[PDB]
Order: sequence, then structure tokens, then C-alpha cells
Amino acid sequence: GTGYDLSNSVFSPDGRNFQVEYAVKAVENGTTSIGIKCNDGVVFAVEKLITSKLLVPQKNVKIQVVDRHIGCVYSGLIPDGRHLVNRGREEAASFKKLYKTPIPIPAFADRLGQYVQAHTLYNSVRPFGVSTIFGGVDKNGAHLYMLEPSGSYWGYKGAATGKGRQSAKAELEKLVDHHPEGLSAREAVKQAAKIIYLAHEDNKEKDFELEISWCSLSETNGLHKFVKGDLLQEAIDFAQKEIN
Amino acid sequence: TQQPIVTGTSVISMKYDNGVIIAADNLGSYGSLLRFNGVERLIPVGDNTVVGISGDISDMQHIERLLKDLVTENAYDNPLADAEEALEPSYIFEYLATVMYQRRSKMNPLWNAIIVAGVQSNGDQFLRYVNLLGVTYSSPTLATGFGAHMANPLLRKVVDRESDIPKTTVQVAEEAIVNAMRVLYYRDARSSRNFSLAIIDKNTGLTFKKNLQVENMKWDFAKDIKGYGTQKI
Repeated sequence: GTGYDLSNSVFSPDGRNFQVEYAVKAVENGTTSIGIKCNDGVVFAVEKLITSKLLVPQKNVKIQVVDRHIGCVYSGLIPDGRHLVNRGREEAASFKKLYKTPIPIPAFADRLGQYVQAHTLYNSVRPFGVSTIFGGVDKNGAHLYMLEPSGSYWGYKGAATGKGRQSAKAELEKLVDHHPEGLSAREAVKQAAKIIYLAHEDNKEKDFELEISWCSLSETNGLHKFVKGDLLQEAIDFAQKEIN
Repeated sequence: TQQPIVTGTSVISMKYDNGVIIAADNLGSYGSLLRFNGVERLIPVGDNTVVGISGDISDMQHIERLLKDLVTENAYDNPLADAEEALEPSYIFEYLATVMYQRRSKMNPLWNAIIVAGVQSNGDQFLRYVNLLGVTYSSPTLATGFGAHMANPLLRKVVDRESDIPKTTVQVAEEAIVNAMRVLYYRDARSSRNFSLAIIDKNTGLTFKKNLQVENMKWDFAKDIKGYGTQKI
């Protein structure tokens, strides 16, 4: 029969969870955001649609930090994203409190994974309406991750989600091929600013604001920091230049 | 209700024209046993605040963790975390004061005597005390435990009232404190010769000095003292 897509934890005859799939639609309908893993860190960038001149520029920050070494960005229902980060934060504090050392990216990824997967187990809750790109630096390297509404996640070289994910993924795949030795934090920041401008074509109708953040063992000391002022503008230009 | 096991003695401090100075020795006593010697009891928070702690060391370490968290938490979704929305010494103090009073009210105190020293964003000096009872107060000079009896009298000879702060220089102030640390080493049976000192100046920022030592002590006259009354040799 039908109706398998009305309740959250229900398996359809083909073994799918339709509500999770519908959640994905909310994600695809969102702003595009990405992540790039460099030789000693990671970079995060996102597209901020400027609905109107009334939006105070640079004020509505979307990228969020967890603990002090992790960055998270997401596409979809923004509130759901914050909800997931609040949890990640408790999750990270709990881990540090007990083990003293700040939470490793892999460990952190699974904490978010189990929580998101948890929201696909009952019909009393709705799945998360966001895909989240996050990561940072830890005891042994940099790590990048992307988490789907199903709770599914993997480690990535580069990642993208949202409206222009295809453009972005395409650009990311190029970089991967043309740089088997690894991009640098400095380069990734520019490369990231570009990918976002390019991927902005799938929404070229509205004007936007660029946002970047990074966590590099050499550039930020393994701490997550927002790209501001000069470094930001320099990246804006690098993009504005290669968009023509 | 509990009882302190490993403890830190005095924490002395005072304010001068451009900031505040605070110091504490590096000892962690275990009753009459001077057990640990590399204990830092001055906890810097950001770059405008230093929290000096005396009393139970396990609780001190717990307050340390609480303080690191405040910093982490304040940074969350805060684009002005290192500017207009950074932690003020007064915020850090009100927080601890709140905790200290709640813990005494549950009959399970953090067995400490704390002094928060720092400079507000508008340059004002900040110096306030809070202890295991949740009791709090401010004064041009503040010392805990033993130093309350021996350090305050000395430091107050430099800054006796509010009008004395603008007339006091970092040099005079640091001098007074360093001398007080020596006196405490002379008469406090739970003190150490090594100590840390920190200065928070509205211009020079936070200066944290580690591994200081009491120097220029007078002991020579001890040779002329024999017996306890009538003995001559």
C-alpha cells in the first residue's frame, strides 16, 4: 500500500526511510557551504544570501565553533544546525571533563553521528534538516567530515552541500587531482572563496556575503578562527578575479 | 561538608595607580608536610584577570577547570569574544561568588579563599575577595588566611585608603608585596620561599612572573642568641 512516508522511523517496502529523504530535500534547498582539508588544517566557507540591504553586513555569522579546535557549517534549516551544534558542544565538554584532552575529530564526528541517527529511530521526532561539514586539528592531523540527515558521515578531502553542491564538488574534485601533494591553508582559503563564488551561479539571482573560517596547525595554532580583514578581502579578490 | 587535604596558604594583593598586583607561593601542604612544590595558585583568565586561590587544592583545580570553560563558552557564537564581549574581571568574580555561595548553601563548599585581580575594560582596577562561605568584600589591599594578619598591615602602610591608590606606583607596590612575601616566609609555618607574582596594568597589560624567591633575608643575629634565659654559651 502507501503512507510509508508519513511517519519517521518507518521502513518502506524497498527498505528506505522517506522522512529522512524528505529532510534531504530541505538540505538541497539551502545555501551552499563547503569544507577543504589542507596539508595541516581545514577551511570552511559558506554562501550568505543577502535578502536585502537591511541585513547588517558581517553580523549574521553562520559558521560555529565547538570547543576551541572545531568548526562546523551547515546547509538546510539553520535552527536545526544550531541545535546539532549545541549538542556537539555538550558532547565535547563532557569528553574533555572526563578525559582531560580536547575531543578528537573522529570521536566528535561519531558523537554527532549517533545523535543524528538517533533522530531516525522514532516517529516522535523529525530527522535533522541539515547536512553538516565540520572538522579540525587534533593529536594526529586535520580531519574533515560531512554528516547527512540519515546520520551517515565519512571523512573527506573536500566536501560540499546545498544549492550548488554539484558545482562545488566539481571544483573540489579538480583540486584533488591537481594537488596530490596537498593544498596549503593559505591556498585553501582562496580556493574556497572561489568555489563558493562559482557555486553561487545556481542562485545568481540574489546578492551574497562570503564567510570563511579555518583551523591550521601552522596558521592558527590548531585553533579555529574566522578569516577577517585583509586575508578575507584578498580571498574575495582572488575569486572575483577568476570569476571572469 | 568536607575537610581540606592538600592546601595552599596566603594570597596577597593590592591595587596601585594603573592596576593591581597579586602573588601566592608555590606550595601545596598536606597537613604539616610541605608536600608539593610546583603548585601554581595564580590563575590567569584572558589577559585582564588573575584569580589567586588558597585553601583546598583539589577544589582549586576544579575552579581552574570551571574557569577554562567560562572562556570556551564565552567564545561560542561570540564574534566579539576578543573585544567588547571578552570576559571582564567582574564577570569572572560574580560567577565564582555565585558558585561559592550556592555550594555553601548545599552544605558542600569549595574549601577556598579566592581573590580576583584585574582591570576592567574602562581601565578601572578590580580587586574583590570571596571564600567558602560565599562572603565577599573589596579593599585597596586584600590577603587571605595568614597574609590577612601579616600582609595587610604592611600593604596598608602604602595604601591606607582610596586616595592613596593614585599616589602608588607599580614599583612601590611590587616592592611592598615582595617584602610581604618575605615576612610571610619568616613567620608562616606553611609557606614556601618560591612564589609567583602577577601584575595587571591598564597600559602594560598582564605580566606574569614565575619562580620568584624570597631574597635579602636577615638571619645573622641568630648567632648571638643562645639559651632561653640564663645560659651564657
